[PDB]
Amino acid sequence: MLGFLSARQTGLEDPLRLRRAESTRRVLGLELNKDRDVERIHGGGINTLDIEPVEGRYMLSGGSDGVIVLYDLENSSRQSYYTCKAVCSIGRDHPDVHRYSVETVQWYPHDTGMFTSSSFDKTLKVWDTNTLQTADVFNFEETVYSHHMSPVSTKHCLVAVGTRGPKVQLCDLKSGSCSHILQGHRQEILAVSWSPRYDYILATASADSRVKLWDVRRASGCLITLDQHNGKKSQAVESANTAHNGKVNGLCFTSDGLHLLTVGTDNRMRLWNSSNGENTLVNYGKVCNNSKKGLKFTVSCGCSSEFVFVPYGSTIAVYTVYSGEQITMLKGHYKTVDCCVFQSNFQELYSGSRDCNILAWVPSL
Amino acid sequence: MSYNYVVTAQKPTAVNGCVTGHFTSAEDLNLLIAKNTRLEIYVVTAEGLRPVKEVGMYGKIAVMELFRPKGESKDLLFILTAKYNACILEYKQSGESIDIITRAHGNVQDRIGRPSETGIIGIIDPECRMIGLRLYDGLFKVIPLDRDNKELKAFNIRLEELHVIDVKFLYGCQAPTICFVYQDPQGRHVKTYEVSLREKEFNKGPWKQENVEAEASMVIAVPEPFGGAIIIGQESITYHNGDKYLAIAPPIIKQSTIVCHNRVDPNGSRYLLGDMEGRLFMLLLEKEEVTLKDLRVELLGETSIAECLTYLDNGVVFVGSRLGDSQLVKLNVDSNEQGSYVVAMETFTNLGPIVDMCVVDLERQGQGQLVTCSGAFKEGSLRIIRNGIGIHEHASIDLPGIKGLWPLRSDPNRETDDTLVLSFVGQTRVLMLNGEEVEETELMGFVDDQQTFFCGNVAHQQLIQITSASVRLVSQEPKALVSEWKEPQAKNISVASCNSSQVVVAVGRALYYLQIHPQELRQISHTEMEHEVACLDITPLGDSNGLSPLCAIGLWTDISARILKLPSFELLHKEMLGGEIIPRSILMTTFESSHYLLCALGDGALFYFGLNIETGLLSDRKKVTLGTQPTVLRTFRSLSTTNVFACSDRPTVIYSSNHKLVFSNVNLKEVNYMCPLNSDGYPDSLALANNSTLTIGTIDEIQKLHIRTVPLYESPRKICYQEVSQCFGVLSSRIEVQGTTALRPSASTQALSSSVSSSKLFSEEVEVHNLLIIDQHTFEVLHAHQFLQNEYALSLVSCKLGKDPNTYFIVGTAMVYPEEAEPKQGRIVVFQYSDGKLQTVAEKEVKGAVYSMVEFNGKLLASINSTVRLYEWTTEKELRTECNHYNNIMALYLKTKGDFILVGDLMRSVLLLAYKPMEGNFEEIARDFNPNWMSAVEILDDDNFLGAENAFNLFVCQKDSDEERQHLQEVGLFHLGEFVNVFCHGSLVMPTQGSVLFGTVNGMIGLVTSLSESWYNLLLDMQNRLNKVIKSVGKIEHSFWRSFHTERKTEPATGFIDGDLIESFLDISRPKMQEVVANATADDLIKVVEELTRIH
Amino acid sequence: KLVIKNFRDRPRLPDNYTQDTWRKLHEAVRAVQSSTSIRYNLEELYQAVENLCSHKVSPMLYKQLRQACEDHVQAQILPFREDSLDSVLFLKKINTCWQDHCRQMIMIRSIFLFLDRTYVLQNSTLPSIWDMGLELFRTHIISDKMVQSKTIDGILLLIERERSGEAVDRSLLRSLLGMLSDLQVYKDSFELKFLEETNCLYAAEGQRLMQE
Repeated sequence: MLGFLSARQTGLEDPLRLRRAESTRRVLGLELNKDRDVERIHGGGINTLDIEPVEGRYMLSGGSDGVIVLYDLENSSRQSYYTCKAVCSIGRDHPDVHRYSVETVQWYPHDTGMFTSSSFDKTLKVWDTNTLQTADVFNFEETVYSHHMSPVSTKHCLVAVGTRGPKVQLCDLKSGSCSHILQGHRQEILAVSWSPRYDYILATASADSRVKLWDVRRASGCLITLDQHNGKKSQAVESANTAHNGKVNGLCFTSDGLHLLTVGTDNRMRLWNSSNGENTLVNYGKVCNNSKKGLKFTVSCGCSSEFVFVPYGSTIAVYTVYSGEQITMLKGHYKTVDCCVFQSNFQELYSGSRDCNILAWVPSL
Repeated sequence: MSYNYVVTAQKPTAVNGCVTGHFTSAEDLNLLIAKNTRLEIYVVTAEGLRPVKEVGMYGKIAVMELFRPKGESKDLLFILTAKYNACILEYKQSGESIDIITRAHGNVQDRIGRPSETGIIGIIDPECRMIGLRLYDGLFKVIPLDRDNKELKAFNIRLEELHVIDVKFLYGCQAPTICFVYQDPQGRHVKTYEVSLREKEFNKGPWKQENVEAEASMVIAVPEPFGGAIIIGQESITYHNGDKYLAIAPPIIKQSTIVCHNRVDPNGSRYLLGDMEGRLFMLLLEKEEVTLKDLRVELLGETSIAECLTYLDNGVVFVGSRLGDSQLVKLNVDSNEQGSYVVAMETFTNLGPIVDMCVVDLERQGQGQLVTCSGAFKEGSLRIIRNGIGIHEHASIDLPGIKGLWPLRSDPNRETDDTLVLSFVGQTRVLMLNGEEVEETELMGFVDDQQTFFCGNVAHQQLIQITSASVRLVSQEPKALVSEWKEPQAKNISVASCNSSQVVVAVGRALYYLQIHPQELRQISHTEMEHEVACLDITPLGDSNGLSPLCAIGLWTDISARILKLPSFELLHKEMLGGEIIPRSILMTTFESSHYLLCALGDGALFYFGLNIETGLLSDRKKVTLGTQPTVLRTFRSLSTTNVFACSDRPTVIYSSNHKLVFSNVNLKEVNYMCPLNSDGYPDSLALANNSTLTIGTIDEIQKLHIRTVPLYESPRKICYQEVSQCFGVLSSRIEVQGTTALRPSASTQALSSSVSSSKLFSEEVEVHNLLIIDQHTFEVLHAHQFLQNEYALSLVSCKLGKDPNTYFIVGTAMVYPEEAEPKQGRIVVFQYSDGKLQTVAEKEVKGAVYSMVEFNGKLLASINSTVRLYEWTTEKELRTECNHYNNIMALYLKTKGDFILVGDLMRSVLLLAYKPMEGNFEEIARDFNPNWMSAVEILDDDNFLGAENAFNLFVCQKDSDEERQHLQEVGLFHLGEFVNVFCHGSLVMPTQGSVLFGTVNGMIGLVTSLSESWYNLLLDMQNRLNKVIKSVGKIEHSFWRSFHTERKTEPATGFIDGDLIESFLDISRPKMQEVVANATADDLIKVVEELTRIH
Repeated sequence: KLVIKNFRDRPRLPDNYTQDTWRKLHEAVRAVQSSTSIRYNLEELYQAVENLCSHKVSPMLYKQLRQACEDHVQAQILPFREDSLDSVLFLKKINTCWQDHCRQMIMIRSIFLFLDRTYVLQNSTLPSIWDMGLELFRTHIISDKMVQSKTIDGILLLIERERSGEAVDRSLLRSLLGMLSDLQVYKDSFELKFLEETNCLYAAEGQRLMQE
């Protein structure tokens, strides 16, 4: 690596080159760390994690027992080994704790002061990071598998909420109105996601093997309805254009926002184009999943070749997004993995499982 | 909140882009050069270049291309700042005034997107309908131009190819056609599309994609007669047009990849190509009536390492170089007997990538003198930067024993000085200036056989001579005596100071004030001063017709400067200088209508008091030390202003810039005497004299950095000054190809003595590192010590460790092999230099690469890959570990102050590691938990740790004030705009506490200093007002330009003052100064900014 | 660097200038040492030193200066070699013999300022005309064992008087302890004895006063 240092020193290669090459090297050498720990606080499994977007310091986690821990990943100690102490926690003793499993906790974008969560108690609560008090609560008529806030929108603050009804809900964290709904799906909505690039493009995955991108400004259906064979087996859109063969329960736009990775219960990933819904035929091999709710997964940022970290049974699988190769298989858990989140700042990966653990993977050397 | 001041001593000199075209006007031929932020416009006259403007863009100029829309009389200019500010500059000259008016400006940054691997590529349609930018991978940002965009409302066109190597617009297509080379897992594939504005989306290309070489890395859109695009590569140059395909694999270009191209002919019959090695090819296209017959590549010769070259005319090719000197070469039609058609005409000095530099007080003065290791593989060299005012020596003469110089208008009719009067011990010689020819004459009336204290033209067409015996008045025609005032009691004259109409001579204790009258020396008055007179002057001041009413004197016993009114010799004022050293030369002079009495003590110390001409009241007693030997203050005129030249062992010029005197070194070993010699053959010269020679040469204008150059022809990496041995230690790193042989004679191969490191610890092209020992007078490599095979010397520090007195060169190396990614085996060699020999005193094999090292209170503090272990120098003379520290990602940079250690991690960005001596173990006082990729880090004060990250930014960590005290706080943030390679405490000048020079990769040498909070608030208000007043080149808001920017973070600049913006306050006319100071008076703030300008 | 040579070089600068000129200063140095008013005048002497520095005779001129001071300081030891004096009066004798050497050796510096700073300053081996004076005084007067003995025993004996409540010449002590410090023999010769004697007295006083 001294070659990269000298090249950067004499201005040959842009500093970008060393930065990205070193980030890729670190992610390729990713391994579990016994030189770091995250305190065990959840009675049941961990369903979700979301490192804060700005400064990458705090870290929420939605336990399956309704407790929302709020970790602190900065090594405030002096020793090489440390444990990420849990700063706060919405314990069961809290008056407004979630009665059932918390399956999505997300920071309010552009404002770390607040964060949101939602649970099978058919509620979505807007939590205040400082005083830990519900700022706003929206009660739905049915459960809430997954919700997501636009990480790019400075204009609106709508919140797609995929209930187990066929209708996507849009909740407004400004003056409350959950009236706006997006009709067109046929079964439960297991995973939604806003477009990181465009303000108003929402991609919603369902359990009927359909992935649709909605222009929420448009109030006459969806822009696109993803189709496996790119229209080869052309059929009108009444029972066709199925992005999978079984339930599709996970979405993750690539970091640039140009491609919409989807993973479904048919045991395949597919890197769909995000502008016209044309499958790009990246193989990815066979990816194992059997979960019956929102499967979380994330994609690396600031690396030469974009990696995707998909929960694969009880192991994290690391694929290269644009080539489909399998980099490795991080292997440290005791039950199925429910959510892995990438710490972009230092190329660290935190993967909550169903065994109440949150294993923090870090690079070697 | 910390407070700091960042100013640019040396403007950047790396040329990252240069274009040619008619920018100033239709018939012109400009050569724009895009130095990092400077935009140096030029005009290609028949010889050389005629610079016409130099505007500092508020941006890193990443793309520069000239385009001529339909209806424009002269080419516009498009500039894309690396922060993605796009502006269509237009030149517009209005008489003297030159203004780069901005036709249209806008920001073309997408909020989210991977910055492209190859970097920003910005291209323009040859018919000038759109400007194609490829900023982020996957997207292809197109800017329309057919509509009149006053904001450059670009629109993204999606690209289905995610890794585009290079993209160019094709020539002669009815629709704007791009022709790019992208990489997909099957290889690389040229491809084409038809951009279409109305559709805002590509279409099918005019000629479908094709396969290209595995390393096809460039595109050349050939002009209309041929069409198509050439595609250069590692080993092939494939020409494509869709149906034609002419591909060749010349053997010469296999040696080194081609990186820069340019079109010689407007029909593209011939093309230039330069490669990394520095060669300069010439691609020739043969035409058939048209089509293309065959391609040929010819090696024109060699030039600097060409980053971007252009063809101007008549073979004048400007080889703009980032690494070496931006050359300017002539393409001879025939060989130069070396097979090289290229002969370097000119050269532009370029402080290339400053890998590292050291401030040294060389020549033992009080003047800092940088020594940078600029350059790269072939252009590696040492640059020695030093302030000063150079001397263009026109004529040097051998004349030992000179003891005084004066100019004489030996002919009353002539205006210029035609005669120079030397004066030697106990005699005098007259020198006649008849053109450049100079012969000694005899001036009748001047006694040759006595020393002279003064002789010059005076009133009434007469000379004068004041020997050690008698003041003499000579009729200028026919050059015979008319009056000889002598001491009444026949004693030798001890002092004398004359002017146009007054002569005062101090014989011992007693004065005698003569007034010159036509053919009559009338002794008006006299007096008996108390103590023996030392020095005196009666220089006229104000507007008196050569009648000075004051006569400053300095006395021997009671060391004191006085001012005696004339002709009564009334003691208007007395001033005790103090000390045990007598005054030696006392001068009365004017500086921008501010009077001064510069009195110089005999020890070299100099005083200057603010003199009140009417009342003679010395105020503002200031002292400046300029040398050691006794000084001699002689006035001289330069460009309609009068300066003062302080002849000593350190010849120093004194001139007043903005009512503040400036004391500037003169680049000369010694100057005993001087005289302003305005001769016919040497108009407006200085006849500088020294012990052995007499020199003539015009002196320069106000100060500026003077850059020597010591070529090494091999890339240096580090530098250290070992004072005791009087030599620099430089870590060159040359390239070898095969055994192994050198590709060119480098300094390491041309050393007086050498030695190969025979080490038993461990048992294409490679780098064979060395440790050169450079003599610090001749700059001749005394000893070149070669390191082991496959060993990289990363660190070098000169120190004495432990208790022994010897001073050691210590190099931390790191073995490198291609198979591994991070090094594993390194060693810390301890060299000693003595008697022209370099012995290995110790050796300490380690378990990783030794990145950076710093002597720590006599204990060596290495940094093995991810650990910072503090070695100890045992009395047995082998380094012995004391304590380690492992909590790092990779410790690359170390800096120390007292016992604190600042560790610049690769990405965790700081660690204020403190050494507890009572316990013997490191203790992390604090850390900053931001992911700031570092480049170099330095310590200012106890709680100010400057750092420079790799996104072209600066930040200042301040130790705050429980566990949160372990967080270092970032208080200062400032987007410098350069990649800082090195910091080093010091300055280049003999208000701002602290001074930290820092190099860059572009050659900029900034200078960071701390400020008091009061001046910080004042200057911040000034900066905001100036932003509101000054109009920038691209209408780029300064607050945006300096906003601390990274791909993941963007914050406004704070705790930093843009030094250049403040200094621009000097160069703005008075009405706009009054605007800037609408709410303190303008002169006060001019004074403040002058006090700031003094630092660099 | 267009060198030019189109000259006629007739003259010769010095007649017998160095030998005669030094004898001018030699009287001036002799006159200054004996406090006799200088018949010649300093500017002529200073400018005379200037010219002799042009002829590169600075080394020999530096040496011949040494013989002047060397041969005067030695002339001052002999009055102190007579032991018809008590301790207190002796200290004023030697102290004046030091104050005069400072007043004189400043004067010899002023005349020879050019030689001191042009030639001697660069020649780091040689000491300045000032430190030259201290070296002469130290080795040829103060390094005298009998003078050093009866001197340090002088200063010590006054401090013991001062400790016992007497009033002593503080100014005289300040000059001598200034004199020793400038000559650098303060630490080796006087500090050890003073600390040694002081240890004794307060040690004796301590045990003496405890029971009282």
